Amino acid sequence: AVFVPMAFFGGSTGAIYRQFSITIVSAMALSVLVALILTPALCATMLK
Amino acid sequence: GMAYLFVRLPSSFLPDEDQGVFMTMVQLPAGATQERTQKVLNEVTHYYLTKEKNNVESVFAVNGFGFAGRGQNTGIAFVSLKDWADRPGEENKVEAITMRATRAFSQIKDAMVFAFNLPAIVELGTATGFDFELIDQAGLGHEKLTQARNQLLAEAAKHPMLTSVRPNGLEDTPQFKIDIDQEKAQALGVSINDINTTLGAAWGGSYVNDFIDRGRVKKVYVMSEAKYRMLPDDIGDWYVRAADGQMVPFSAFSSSRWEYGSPRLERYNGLPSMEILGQAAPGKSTGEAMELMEQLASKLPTGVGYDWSGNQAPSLYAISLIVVFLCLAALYESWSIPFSVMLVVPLGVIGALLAATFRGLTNDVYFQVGLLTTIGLSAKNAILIVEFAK
Amino acid sequence: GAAWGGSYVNDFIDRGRVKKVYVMSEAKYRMLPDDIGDWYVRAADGQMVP
Amino acid sequence: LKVNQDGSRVLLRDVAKIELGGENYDIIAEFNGQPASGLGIKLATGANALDTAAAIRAELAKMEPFFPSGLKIVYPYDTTPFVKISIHEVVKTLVEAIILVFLVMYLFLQNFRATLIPTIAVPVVLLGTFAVLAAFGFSINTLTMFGMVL
Amino acid sequence: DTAAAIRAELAKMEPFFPSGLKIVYPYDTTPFVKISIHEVVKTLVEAIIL
Amino acid sequence: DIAQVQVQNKLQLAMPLLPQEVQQQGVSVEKSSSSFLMVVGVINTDGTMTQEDISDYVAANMKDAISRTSGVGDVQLFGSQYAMRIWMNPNELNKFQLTPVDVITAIKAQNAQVAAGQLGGTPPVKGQQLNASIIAQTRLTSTEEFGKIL
Amino acid sequence: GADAKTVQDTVTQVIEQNMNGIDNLMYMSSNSDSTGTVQITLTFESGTDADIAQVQVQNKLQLAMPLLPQEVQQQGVSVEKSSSSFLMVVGVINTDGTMTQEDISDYVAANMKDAISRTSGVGDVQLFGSQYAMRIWMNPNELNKFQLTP
Amino acid sequence: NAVGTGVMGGMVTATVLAIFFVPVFFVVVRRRFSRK
Ligand SMILES: O=C(O)c1cn(C2CC2)c2cc(N3CCNCC3)c(F)cc2c1=O
Repeated sequence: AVFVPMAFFGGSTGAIYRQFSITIVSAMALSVLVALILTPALCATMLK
Repeated sequence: GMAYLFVRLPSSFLPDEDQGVFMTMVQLPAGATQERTQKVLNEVTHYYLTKEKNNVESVFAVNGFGFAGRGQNTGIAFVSLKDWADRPGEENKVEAITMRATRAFSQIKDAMVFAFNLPAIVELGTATGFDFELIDQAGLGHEKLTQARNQLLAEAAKHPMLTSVRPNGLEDTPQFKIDIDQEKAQALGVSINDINTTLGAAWGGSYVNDFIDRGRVKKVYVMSEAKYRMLPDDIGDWYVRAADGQMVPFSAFSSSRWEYGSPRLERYNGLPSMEILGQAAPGKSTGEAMELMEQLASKLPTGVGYDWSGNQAPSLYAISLIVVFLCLAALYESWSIPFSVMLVVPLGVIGALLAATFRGLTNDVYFQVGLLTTIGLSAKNAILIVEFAK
Repeated sequence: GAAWGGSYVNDFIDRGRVKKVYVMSEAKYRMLPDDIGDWYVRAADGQMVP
Repeated sequence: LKVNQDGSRVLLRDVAKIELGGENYDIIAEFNGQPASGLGIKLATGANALDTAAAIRAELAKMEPFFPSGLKIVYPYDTTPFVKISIHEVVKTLVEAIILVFLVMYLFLQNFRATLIPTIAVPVVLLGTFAVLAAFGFSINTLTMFGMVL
Repeated sequence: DTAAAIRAELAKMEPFFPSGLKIVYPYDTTPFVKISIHEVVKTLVEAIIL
Repeated sequence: DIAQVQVQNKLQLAMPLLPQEVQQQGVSVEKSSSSFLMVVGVINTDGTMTQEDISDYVAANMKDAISRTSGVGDVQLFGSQYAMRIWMNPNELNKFQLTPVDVITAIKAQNAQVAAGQLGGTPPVKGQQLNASIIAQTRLTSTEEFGKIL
Repeated sequence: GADAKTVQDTVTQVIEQNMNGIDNLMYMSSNSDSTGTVQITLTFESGTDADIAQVQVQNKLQLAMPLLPQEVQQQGVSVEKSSSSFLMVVGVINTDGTMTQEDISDYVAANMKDAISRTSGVGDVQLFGSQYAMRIWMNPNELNKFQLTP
Repeated sequence: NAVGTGVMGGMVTATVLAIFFVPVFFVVVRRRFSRK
């Protein structure tokens, strides 16, 4: 909600601010999905 | 504070950094030769070879090829700095290398040589800097347009909160005009065809035909030994055949006289123009200088017009304010949580500013996204302070 | 061809912009078929021919 | 060119000097004050950059062997090793940021098993970003690599 | 968008015209686009209100 | 976009199978759309000029830019751009003994630009102090000067 | 041979008039030098294909091709992809079997240069010197004493 | 250095401020409850 709206790049500041958020915005969904599938699984499986 | 820690912090685009590789060009006065400019290229090459061994691995001089264009005036030498491990200090890094280098060329010389960190950036977008251009919209000539540019460059430096403005490269050197009296020619009995390919195929060069050399087809050119085309007195050496099987000197039909032309005529968008590379003031920045230059070009004679972080963010962040509140209500419906998080924004950002205002950083691209990430963690922290406690 | 119709000879300069140079004939010497005889061409033996 | 009255043959050598010379003497290069020529390759508006320059050597690799006596290659102004280093210093940061997270994870979680889940969480999340930005068009740019790190 | 930029480029020729040279507009598409949008968006709001 | 290229990179194999009058004339390949949209009239009121003076100034200031600007397929010009026009009197050619072939040849000789070289040539002698370009014939400027061709 | 004014309106202007009807375009520019060397640059909108955009500029230049001096036609007309910035600039010198800054410029340009420009999307190659050419140096006194011209 | 200097500043000041001292507590107090 602050990354992708700013990832609406413009001009010679194109991929600049674009790749900026997205790369990490991609990394947000991948960190969420891991924090919803893997990190849970592993945490349950074996924490203590 | 936060606000003042931000409005006062200067805005760049992307930081110029050491690349293990820089360069530096040459520019001689009006109508200099290949032997004059070559003397300078030597002095340049050796500041790097004798007074910079620890730093420089290898130079690569070039005589007659600037990044303005070409000619015996111009020049450049490509540097290749020894690797970064053997170059430890800040003095052994291109910021400081092009500092005492440029100092040396403004000290012990009588021409123009610089040096620059290769803009890692792109060619364009220096920030606090512009590229103006001066079009001749009406039917004025190159000579009348020149005068308007001398009045533009004058008026900015006449009252510069300043500016730093200069031309691009129209030195304006003289030219050896040869008038051929047409009546005289045919009376002595010469074709104007033959006369033109005498002066053309001697002094300049002429692509005649192709020949074969060791497999690969190359070209065959025709001209004249250097010594018969160095000065204007050597024009009379060339005798052309006339209809009546007998020679005729150039001087007979020739007229010798000098003139003031220009050795490079720029043309922006179908019309003659002249480039004006000026920078923003040391105080002001672009939008100020640019609009304080449009009012100076509009104060010039008739038939002379013109043509040239980001404004980006203002609107980008606007949608960062809209999407937040909704996402701060897709799992946090109330109008209580959607204003909680709304304060962690400048909680953290004040420090982001502070660390970069303290050290020698600026508001570049990496910092502007160092803000957005600082806000994403600010949200996190706060949303846990909320989600759990609710 | 270069009288009745027009012929692209060469380019010249006019107030900056390069334009063209055409060659033809005043209207009155190419309006009717009787005006064909007005044109006399040079012959090898340095004398005109209708 | 001609044969004057008394059958005296005028040749092209008699009236002019004939040597195999350069087509254009306007520019002259001196590698460290020593005479030489070279090749200054320029990019093609939208080219692959590091892959073009990798294939500059590839094509150039087979000209090398048929050089005559003395003809050798040398490299000034070259982009290549800056690419090499920015990758190497960012991937260095990557592993440092893991190792350092692993210590803070152990200091709070004395369980060894516990300093392992987050340690083995983000390794995968990074790879997915390589798989996601590849699928959208991006490269291992200077930008997308600080995007891993940030 | 082409015809909007016909004026855009043409906007900067306007000022350097000599004495008397002025522009005028016959056969022009523009205002039919302007009106069909305006009469349809008028219908839209009428169809809501009603 | 591609369909244009194909037609016009195949026309240009038959380009040298064409009259030379046609080659120096305008060969064009464009995008059709039998239908105008903006047809901007341009008249005079105060400083009166003819339907010919305006057709030139229109076509020597604006037309060049419009056709380029925002994907304009092809511009139409309602009149014509100026050109050094000559009107050969046939009786006046006969009473001196002449043809239009002698008029045409006189313009393709006196009215032209020539590539003369330069002092301090591309390969000079070592130690020269000057280097400036030579000027030769010039493309003529005004009516007056075309009146004085021998 | 041509000076700055000659090229300015015999090659430069001829193209600039016949350089229209093209898709995506903010401006054009030009530099007409005194060495007799002009080169025009057309900058397009960001994200526009450089593949198609090249074709358009160079299949419209080639309508003004027969409106050019014949000296220029047999000379190198080129349309390429710009990138004001080198990357690999491979120096090539001699050590053992000594040769001049001219001998190498030819062998470089008669073995490697041809291949590089082609290879892996190289926009255009720069050559630091020149390829060989049967060079002749006409003595003017020797032409007069037999009665001759170039 | 351009990346981390920008964030390090933010973080030090985001947490050591939020978690403790200034809002991030003080908020829900006067946002949730205050008047409604
Ligand atoms: O997973 C995907 O989206 C893709 C996967 N692959 C690889 C095959 C698994 C691709 C491979 C491509 N190229 C391979 C090399 N030759 C040209 C084609 C490609 F262009 C796109 C993709 C994808 O989008």
